[PDB]
Amino acid sequence: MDSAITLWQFLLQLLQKPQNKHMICWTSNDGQFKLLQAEEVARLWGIRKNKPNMNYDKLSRALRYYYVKNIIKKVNGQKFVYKFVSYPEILNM
DNA sequence: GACAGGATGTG
DNA sequence: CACATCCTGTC
Repeated sequence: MDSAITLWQFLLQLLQKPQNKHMICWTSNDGQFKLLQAEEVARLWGIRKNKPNMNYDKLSRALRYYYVKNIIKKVNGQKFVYKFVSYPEILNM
C-alpha cells in the first residue's frame, strides 16, 4: 500500500522473509547482503513502485546514490554484494 | 556484463 | 529529496 517506501527499507523487508532467501540473503552478521537473483529483486522493486520497466541496471544506480548517504555501501570485488553501513541500527529503527 | 557516478527529469 | 532513466567509461 505505502508507495513512499524507499529501496533500502524494501530490501530490508525482503531479507526479513526467509522465503526470499532464493533471491536475496545476508552474507555476514554485520549487514552484508547479496542479490542472488538481482533482476528478480529489481522486478519486485518495480512492481512495488509501479515502475514496470525497473531492472538491476536502474536498481543498482539507486543503490549507488546511497554510498554518499552512508546508508548502504558496496562490498568491493563481490558481485551483487552490498552492505548496510549502520547495522543492526537500521533494523531496530 | 557489473560497477562508478554525472546529466536530466519527475512528483 | 529519492529515485527513474540514460549515458560515458573502466575493467
